[PDB]
Amino acid sequence: DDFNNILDLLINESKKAIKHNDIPVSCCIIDSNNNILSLAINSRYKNKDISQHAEINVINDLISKLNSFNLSKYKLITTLEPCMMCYSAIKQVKINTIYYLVDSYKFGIKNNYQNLNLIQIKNQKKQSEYIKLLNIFFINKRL
Amino acid sequence: DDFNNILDLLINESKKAIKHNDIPVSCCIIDSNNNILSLAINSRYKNKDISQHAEINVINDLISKLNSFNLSKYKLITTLEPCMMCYSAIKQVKINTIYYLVDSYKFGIKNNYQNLNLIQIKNQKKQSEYIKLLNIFFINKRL
Ligand SMILES: [Zn+2]
Ligand SMILES: [Zn+2]
Repeated sequence: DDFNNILDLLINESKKAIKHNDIPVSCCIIDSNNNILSLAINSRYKNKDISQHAEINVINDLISKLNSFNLSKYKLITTLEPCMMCYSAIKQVKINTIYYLVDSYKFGIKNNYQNLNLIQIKNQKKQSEYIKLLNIFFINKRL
Repeated sequence: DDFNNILDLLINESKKAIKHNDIPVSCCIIDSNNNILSLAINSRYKNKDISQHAEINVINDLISKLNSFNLSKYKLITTLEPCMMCYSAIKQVKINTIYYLVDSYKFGIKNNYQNLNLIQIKNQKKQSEYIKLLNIFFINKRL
């Protein structure tokens, strides 16, 4: 069901990061009516910037659009559960909800954490496609 | 005693952030022989970038200098105890030691946290000067 079109776009965009050896992650920020306002992909290693995960990129995008650091009436949708750096960045701009498709433990160590709802997206098919994408990425990099 | 000259430089540099309404924070990264390799100040609101705290700025500086994300044989010296976003960024580049002059609770909420030593700098005089700086900043902004 949920976010089928949005997840289609995010999954398709996350592939663009594989060129530059970045983990394929993409995310967007939506308003109360599920309109996408900002879209971003992971570009840390592409631009040699420790901060340029997809989450911080989309946050900075909406900040530039609104000329405001208060993003409290928007929500974030990401393909992969954010890291603690990006999690803290999300809480500092006052976004109260993170929808994620794949949790942080399927490919790594679980994150340890009130003011922020962390919701798993129910869409086994999109989740399966994206997990396939990540598996291919990691095994092709171990090469 | 400790880091008297380095703290003099950091405190003097942190003043440059007050122009652009940024919290006066400055930091550097040193090697095993206490040579400064990278120096940075806080510029979040100056450049509308949620990530541009002084810690992430100095990390990105050293990354550009070394063309490497492995900073495990360097340590970080900051005037103010880092936030959790910057803390996670520091741990992700594998810096194992953070020297801080003023802890996070004197002006805010205490941070809640192994692989990372968090050391308070013993220098009551520099600490007093910097605390004075921060007090003047915050009260002048409440205006
Ligand atoms: Zn992240
Ligand atoms: Zn910070």
